[PDB]
Amino acid sequence: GIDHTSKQHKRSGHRTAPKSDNVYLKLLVKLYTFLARRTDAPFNKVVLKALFLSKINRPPV
Amino acid sequence: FNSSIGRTAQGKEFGVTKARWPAKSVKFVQGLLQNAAANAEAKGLDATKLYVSHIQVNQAPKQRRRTYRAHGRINKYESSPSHIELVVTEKEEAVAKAAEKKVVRLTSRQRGRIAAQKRIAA
Amino acid sequence: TAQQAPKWYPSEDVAAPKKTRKAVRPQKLRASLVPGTVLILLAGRFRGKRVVYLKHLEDNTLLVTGPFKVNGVPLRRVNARYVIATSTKVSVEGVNVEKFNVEYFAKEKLTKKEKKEANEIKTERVEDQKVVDKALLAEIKKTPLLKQYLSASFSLKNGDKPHLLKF
Amino acid sequence: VEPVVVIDGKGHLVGRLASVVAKQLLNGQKIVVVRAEELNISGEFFRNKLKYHDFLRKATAFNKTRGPFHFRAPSRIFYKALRGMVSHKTARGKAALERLKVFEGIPPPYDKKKRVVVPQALRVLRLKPGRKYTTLGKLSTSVGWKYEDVVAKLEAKRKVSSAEYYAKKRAFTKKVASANATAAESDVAKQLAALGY
Amino acid sequence: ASLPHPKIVKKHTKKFKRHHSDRYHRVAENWRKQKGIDSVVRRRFRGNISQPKIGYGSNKKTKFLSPSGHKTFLVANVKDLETLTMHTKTYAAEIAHNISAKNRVVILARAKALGIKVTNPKGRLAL
Amino acid sequence: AESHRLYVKGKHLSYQRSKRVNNPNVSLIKIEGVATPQDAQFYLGKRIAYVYRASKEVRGSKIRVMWGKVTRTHGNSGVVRATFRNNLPAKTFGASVRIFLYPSNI
RNA sequence: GAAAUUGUUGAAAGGGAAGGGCAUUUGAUCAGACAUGGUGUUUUGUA
RNA sequence: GAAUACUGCCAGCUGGGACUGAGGACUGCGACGUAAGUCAAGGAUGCUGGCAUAAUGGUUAUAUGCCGCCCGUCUUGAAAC
RNA sequence: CCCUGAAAAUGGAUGGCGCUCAAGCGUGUUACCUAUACUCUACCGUCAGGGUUGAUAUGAUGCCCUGACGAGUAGGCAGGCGUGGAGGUCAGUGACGAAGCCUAGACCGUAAGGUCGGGUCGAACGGCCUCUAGUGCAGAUCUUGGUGGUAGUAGCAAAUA
RNA sequence: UUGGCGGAAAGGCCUUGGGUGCUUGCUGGCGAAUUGCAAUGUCAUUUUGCGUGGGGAUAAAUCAUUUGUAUACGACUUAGA
Ligand SMILES: [Mg+2]
Ligand SMILES: [Mg+2]
Repeated sequence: GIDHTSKQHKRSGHRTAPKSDNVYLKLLVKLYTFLARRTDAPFNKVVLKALFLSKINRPPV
Repeated sequence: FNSSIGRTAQGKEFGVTKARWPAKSVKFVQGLLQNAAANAEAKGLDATKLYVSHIQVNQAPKQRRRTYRAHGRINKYESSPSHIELVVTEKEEAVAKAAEKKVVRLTSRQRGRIAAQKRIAA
Repeated sequence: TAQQAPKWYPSEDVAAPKKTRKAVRPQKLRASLVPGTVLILLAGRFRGKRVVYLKHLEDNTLLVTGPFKVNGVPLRRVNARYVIATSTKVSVEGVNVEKFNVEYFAKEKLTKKEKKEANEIKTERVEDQKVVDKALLAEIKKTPLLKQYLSASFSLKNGDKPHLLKF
Repeated sequence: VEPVVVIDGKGHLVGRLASVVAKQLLNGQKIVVVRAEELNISGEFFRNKLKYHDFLRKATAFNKTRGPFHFRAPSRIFYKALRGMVSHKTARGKAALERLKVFEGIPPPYDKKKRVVVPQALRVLRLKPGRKYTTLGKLSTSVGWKYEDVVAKLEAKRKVSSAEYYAKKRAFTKKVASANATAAESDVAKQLAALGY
Repeated sequence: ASLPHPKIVKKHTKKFKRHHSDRYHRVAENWRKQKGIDSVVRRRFRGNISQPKIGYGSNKKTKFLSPSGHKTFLVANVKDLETLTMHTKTYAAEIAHNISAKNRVVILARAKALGIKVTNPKGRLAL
Repeated sequence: AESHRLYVKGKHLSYQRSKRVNNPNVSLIKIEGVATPQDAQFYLGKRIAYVYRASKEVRGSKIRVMWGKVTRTHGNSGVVRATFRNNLPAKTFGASVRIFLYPSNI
């Protein structure tokens, strides 16, 4: 037995791999997950996380 | 099917205590036995080596009447009829012999032991 | 179709194993086995018989002989884990055992077709036995009762505790 | 080590002997216990008579025939004490208990055999000198055993025959010891003495 | 003739049967979980039946493999059989139960020509 | 001679158990002659055979063998623990069994 | 032409229930692997 | 003037026994070696025998050892008289 | 410490047998037994952190590396199994035998389940991607229908024969 | 084979005489292999059947009838060449 100080097996709670079934959006997140993995620039990670977002978390600009 | 029937001395032949004389059943069974013996002589059997090889009784569909019980109730009064079949055969001789070949598997140590015994004795 | 397909088939190419690191150093025998020791055969066809040990072979086996004149045990090889090294010692200097090796004992393996339904010896083997045993028995004749000891069999009597017995 | 072990029950303590013997049967040794009338129980005779009367009170109320059976013979008292220590309601317990037979006296199958003792159940080795003890034959004939005197008469006859045996055995062994002493101090005797025999 | 594999181990080769399927005839022995509040099987008392759980899962290198070492693939005709032409050492064909005998002889002939193993080469055969 | 025994007799006592749960994978063996773990340490690693008979002849014999080995000592009185390829059938509690002297190290 | 329930035959067990879990004995019953490419032709239908 | 006990340390030596062999071209850290190379250094190989079949094994019935109270429900609490 | 004080109703319980320099009480020292606990290893799943669009061949929700974790009623969520019907596809199966049913015969899945062999049978049915619902039973003194033990039992005895 | 003894569950113990075999008390001669480096490597006693060939002996019980010292029925007690 372990005296657990946290909740075991919990999800991170941050959405990855967006819930949409748009194939062009999936191509875009494939391109930007390559760029975020290997270009070591923070911009690519920021736009990769922004690509996952839902509609109310993407307000019009 | 013998619970709470009377006890009698004539069950000593079969080592039981509970025995009866079901006359209607004996009439039906011996009518079927007579018919089977007639079928056997029609088929051309020996009529002296015959023993009853097979017999079975199972249940026919019930026949229902009504029974009148106290405080105006109805119950069933059902007959349980029978299907009976039987087969008489000639008593034949001994059945068969000459069983399977029973091929043997022996290790090299067993074969060497048998060869050693056959060498060491006559 | 009955079954549809697998979307991916596993590859049929078999991979090579990794490069092992298990070299073979020679067997380090136990200290009670020196050549010339009288052994007791624990298992086998000649179990309970006392033989003399001659040479440590290549495949970690011990070359032994009866001698064949004494108890009828021929020139043979046994496993070192299936003998008891007794304290009785004879000298086997004067015996040329370098002729025997692992290729000297070949079984000439049998095919699967040749099945023994119901049912011989090498002449080279029989005069090799006759050469070595006449050199052993000359060393046997020095101390008394060794021929009788090697002819007699070993067995456990009632009250024999092998953890207390010294061989 | 033995096929059958014959235990002389004289001077033994009932519980300690029963706990030895029950483990022997469960391990698979065949045991026959003779002279069950000479077992000993520690304590006063009046204490053990009161104990047996307390046991004798216990019976099934609505039918005494299906109650606990109070056996009166010393061998059956020993059998009760041993069946308490064997798990007798299983097949292993029944197979163990069929390796045991207990007798008053020494019957003719076993009067010509060798009797042993159990030194960790002997009264002279276990009890402090001064403590009082009972004899199982006396207690059993106090609570209802009918055959105490016929066993005594048979045991007297058997002891007379056994003394007649032992006189001849002693004479023969004195002859053999005399011949061994006169045939000692030869060369084979000195070689055996050097080798330890 | 199969691909080399590790030794196939089943963590629980016994079939999980529903509690009291031996007791009552109305209770089938397909597995159902006991949702009762006093159930000894649900409470996992000693001496009762064991329940299916994820720890009994087969090895991923060993899963879905027959004792011969192949995976069963159901086939209905020669075109379904021909999909296993380049994968003979990993898959073994099994003729479907509803194929007639005069088609079964054709599928067996083509599988013997292509070297494909058939796991039931004895169905509807006359002799 | 009249004796040909090249093994030590032993008795199959029981399984490894607690007060109310047994474990058939480990059997308990009483080797005769030994009464202490220091003498029982000689017998570790030795092969054990349980030899029994059957009515049906299988491969030339009506005698079947179950093989195992001594693994460790048990208790203070020379009982040993033994493991077999297939576990002993538990009706053999109190049955005789053979401890051979190989694998040898003397 | 299912099940409850029943008859016959066959097999098995049964000292105040029966049924179950782990393990093995015994009896009965049963699947799989056993060719492989191969130096080779000691060869026939000559490849 | 010593020894020994007790406690503690050794990157001292060495014997027996049990369980496990996961991974699958190479890459790393090391050691012995002047070097080639070798090795117990990022997970088992070498040699040999028997059998090649119901022998191992699976299933099923039985036997044995130990364990196992009737399910669902309300309830603080159900095997519940 | 032991004894007297010390009396309850079926027969009775340091768990039982039994135990008296204990197998009792006080105390001390060792050895030993074994939990689903601890240590190491393998496997399953979950979670987390990473690597890997290069060409060839597939699946980037893929493959691979590393570490930790796993109790659970009420309840929540996720991934799946099964049924009736609908769009598409396999130019699917089938009177040389579809569906159904029986089978202490075999195989796969942790499981819901799936597949095969044999028997019976006689006319339709299935895999995959999706759509839809009158979609999964052991219970409700559930509904309808059928059948047991009780049980060859209670009984078939008023009104003279 | 002669003579005893043994009734607790004796079923065994002792003894006389001759025959026959072995003798490792001592000294010799010949054989053994190949079961291949181990595989219980098979040697015990318990019951039954069927054959031989050698002795031994030629019954009762139950149903049915009857009795009434008995009796719900079974059972019991009687009788019957
Ligand atoms: Mg009426
Ligand atoms: Mg059921």
